Amino acid sequence: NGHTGRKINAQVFLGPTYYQRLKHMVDDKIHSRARGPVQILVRQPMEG
DNA sequence: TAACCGCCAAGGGGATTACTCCCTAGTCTCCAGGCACGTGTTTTTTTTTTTTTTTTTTTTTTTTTTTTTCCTTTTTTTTTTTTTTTT
Repeated sequence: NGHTGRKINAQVFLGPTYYQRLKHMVDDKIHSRARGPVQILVRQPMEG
């Protein structure tokens, strides 16, 4: 255990694998909006 | 070789005369099928509404989110200014 130091009762499977990162970061996907631009036709919020 | 003619012989039935009889010509008189007139009830034609399939039209196709790229005219005709040549 990390917090207490006790042995884990169930033995665990460990070893090196090969992992790949993906381009879907949260910095490129977070979005928030309170009030902003409106359309010139329907006065609705933007896209994207 | 038997048609035809001449001669002879025989017989069969149509013509003739008379008697009869019976069936039809003629004339009333009653009445009934034959026929003139009217029309029908099936037959064909025409509408009428439906039926049944084919064809055409129209509308539809789960939602949300994030990046680029290209384009957002173009040739073709008409006009208008400019430049060069000539008298």
